[PDB]
Amino acid sequence: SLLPPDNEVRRKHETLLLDKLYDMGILSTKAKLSAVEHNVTVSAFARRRLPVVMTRLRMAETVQAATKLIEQGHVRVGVEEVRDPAFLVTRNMEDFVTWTVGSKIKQNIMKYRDKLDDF
Amino acid sequence: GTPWKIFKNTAFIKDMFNSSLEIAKFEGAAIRTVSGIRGQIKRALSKPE
Amino acid sequence: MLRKQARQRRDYLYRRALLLRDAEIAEKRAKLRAALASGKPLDPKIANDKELRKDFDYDVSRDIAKEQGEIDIDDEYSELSGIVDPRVLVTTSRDPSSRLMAFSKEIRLMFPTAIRLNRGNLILPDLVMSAQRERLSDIILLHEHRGTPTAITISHFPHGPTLMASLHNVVLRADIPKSIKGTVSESYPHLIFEGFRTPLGQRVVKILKHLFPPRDPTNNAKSGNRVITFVNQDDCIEVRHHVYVRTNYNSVELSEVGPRFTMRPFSITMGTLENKDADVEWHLSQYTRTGRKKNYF
Amino acid sequence: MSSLRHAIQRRAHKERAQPLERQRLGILEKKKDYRLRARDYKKKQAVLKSLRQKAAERNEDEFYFGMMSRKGPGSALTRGKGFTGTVDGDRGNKALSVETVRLLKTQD
Amino acid sequence: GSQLKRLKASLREQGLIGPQKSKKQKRQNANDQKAEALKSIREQFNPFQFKTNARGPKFEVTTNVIKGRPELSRARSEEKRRQ
Amino acid sequence: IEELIKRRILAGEFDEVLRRRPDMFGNPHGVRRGLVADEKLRRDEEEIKRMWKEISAKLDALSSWHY
RNA sequence: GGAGUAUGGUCGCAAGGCUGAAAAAUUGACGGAAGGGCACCACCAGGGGUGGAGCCUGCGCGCGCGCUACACUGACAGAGCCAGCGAGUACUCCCUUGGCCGAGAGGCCCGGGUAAACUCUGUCGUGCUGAGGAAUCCCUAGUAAGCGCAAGUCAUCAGCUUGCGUUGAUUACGUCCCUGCCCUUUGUACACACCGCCCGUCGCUACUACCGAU
Repeated sequence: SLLPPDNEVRRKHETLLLDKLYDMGILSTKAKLSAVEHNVTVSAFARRRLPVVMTRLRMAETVQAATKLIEQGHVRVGVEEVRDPAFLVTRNMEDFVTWTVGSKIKQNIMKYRDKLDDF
Repeated sequence: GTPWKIFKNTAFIKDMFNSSLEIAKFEGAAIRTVSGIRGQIKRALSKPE
Repeated sequence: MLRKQARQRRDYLYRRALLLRDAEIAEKRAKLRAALASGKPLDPKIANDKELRKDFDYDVSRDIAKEQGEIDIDDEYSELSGIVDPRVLVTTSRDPSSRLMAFSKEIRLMFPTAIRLNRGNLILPDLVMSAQRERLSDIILLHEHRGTPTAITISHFPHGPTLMASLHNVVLRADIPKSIKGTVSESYPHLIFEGFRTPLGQRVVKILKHLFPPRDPTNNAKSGNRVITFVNQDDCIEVRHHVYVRTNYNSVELSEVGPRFTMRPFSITMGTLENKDADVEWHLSQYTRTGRKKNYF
Repeated sequence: MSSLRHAIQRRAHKERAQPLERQRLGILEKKKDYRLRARDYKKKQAVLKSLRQKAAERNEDEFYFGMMSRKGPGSALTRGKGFTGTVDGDRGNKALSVETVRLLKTQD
Repeated sequence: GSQLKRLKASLREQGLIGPQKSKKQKRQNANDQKAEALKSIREQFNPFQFKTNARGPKFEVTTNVIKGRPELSRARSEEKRRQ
Repeated sequence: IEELIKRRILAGEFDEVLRRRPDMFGNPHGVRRGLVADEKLRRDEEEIKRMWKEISAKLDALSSWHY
């Protein structure tokens, strides 16, 4: 912001910082530097960690119990399993982080919703 | 008139006219039920004249 | 995929509501910035909201750059506007009839990057699925009444806005024998638009003119053989498709080759074809008091 | 104003009534009746709407804990003919094990 | 063929789009019609001034095609409905 | 309407989409890819370049490289 | 009082007719030959409409577009066995003979005008009891076509629109030969590799000199 408003490099990095953080999900818009200033926050980081965002996608009831699940290891990302409960889920990966292969959890879900394929 | 059948929006109406001719004169007619629903007459219905 | 498109589309909605709040703000911010250059005094609330002044000092550059036209607004079109070629499919209704199928062939020809598709036995939810698994620009329907088309239904995919319009005054391609008509050129036609003077007019022109390929920009005003027109009066946009040869720097001759439409758009939804539970943006309001007096577009 | 009006000005209109050769079809709906209909219909359609909201944006993969402890909807094939997608809340009875049934039957 | 090609070749036949000639070609031409040619060409290659069937005749009969004009027809009629 | 078209095609303008290049944003001059005070401002500018490079390293590297 | 914002009215200009309807070009105008890419508006294998008769919306008596009929893929009797979409306190085809109880306005009662399909079992057998020319137009995978069921969504649409499900083939799936349409012969990236100055008629420009008036 200290840079004078009319500059090319200012314009380029306003856009760059904004769209990059937005693709890291920590924001909510992509057009306001004041929002970067008094909005970008370690709390927003934590709410883009892994267990918090699996509560948001509704994997599990409370983010404590979500931590317990992903520590036992039912929670996959992409194609890998994940143990590190700080695997910062960027916005392109919130759509993917799902349940693992041989999970008693996934079979429980299929039990309740009555399709429980044993194959 | 008085409605003959009633679908969701489009309603047929029967006992208002004596001919398709009279209707197609009153094409696009600004019609209005008592309850205050507005509406429009659009085509004469063919099988009961 | 499917969780992804649900993700992005709702994020578009929520960011719109965000833009509502912040543009209500920037209205005030606008008056501050103008005053600095002008030295004309200002509203005292604007003079003394402190977070506003500091936030000005951060967020100047957006306002001046928008004044410059340096950026195009956040849009379901601005992501991929003139970069990549929009491919478009045209489909008929469920059980088509033959004259309708010929007319659909005609408007496939008018577009240059299209395919037609026999609809056949296909749930329209799964036709939307075919869309979001072949990354189309645009689905397009047709509905006939009795041999004569009545309505088209433009959707912009992956998730964009949909126009839905009646048609009238249609002529086919196929009322003229092939001894006089002929195969029409698949060249990238120009587009012209006359009389769209609402912001809603610019919405509908946006959803129209992002159908066609990008022209190459070097000599486009000089080259080119084929011109498509959209003109509008009494919110009945009339569209013709013409082909031309330039006989002089002072004279030119046109030939009329496409189907002649008038369509009047009666549903514009930021929301695709299946989602009947979506947010409409302008519907055609008969039955009201002065829905006949006023016009949009 | 209100003091610039006659009493016969202040007088009322009465609503007409259904033609007596037509009382078969119920009352003659006027604006009171209409709006009460549309009140209820707007409300119930908005509730349907918010429901389809939740069903479309439904994550295919959630997991609470009632799922281990309730009895689900299932589907047409699962329950078969007594299927309505609502889920069963036990009225409050339970399988009585033997000794209790004995004491009860003794009292009986 | 295409509308475009048939119009280009008809106009080159009509000499109104042919290449910029010389003075000598101008002298030869001045040394050695097109109005009605152009008017008929226009009426043709904007065929939607009128209706025809696409089929041609259900029965050939030999003894010695525009089918009427929607635009002039509805125009004349609207003038009468005015008057 | 034929009149309007005539006017525009003579006075050639269309409201067409064009083919804007994908690399205006990063190659604002569009070089060919083959053979070929103000000091205070320049120092601050290269400075912000350095800050940005380091943060983007940390940003990709934090995000675990999906970006 | 000041600052804005509107709103209307006033005022001045714009508001004096050698005149009587129907270019730019060192960059341009137009071809041609070769070579590529494509397309059920191209080739090729087939399929399928309409076009024959009746019905009628539409469009301009003509014209198609939809609906019906037309027989071996038959008719009658049984047996069995399958869908998906739909829930607004809301839904009706008549209109009429009589009579009931209705001082009168009505309400009665009696008369008259969750599937087709498919499989199996058995009975009889081409019997006005005739599947649509030349043309033309469309179609390459849950597609052609068949079959019903529902809804009736502010534009259109019940003389029908639109959905959902049901059964589901043949036939090419290649080639630019015909028809065409587009694009190369400039640029936009360099290694190996290869290619190796396309062609025509005019325009515009600089210069050169010629010809003939003033």
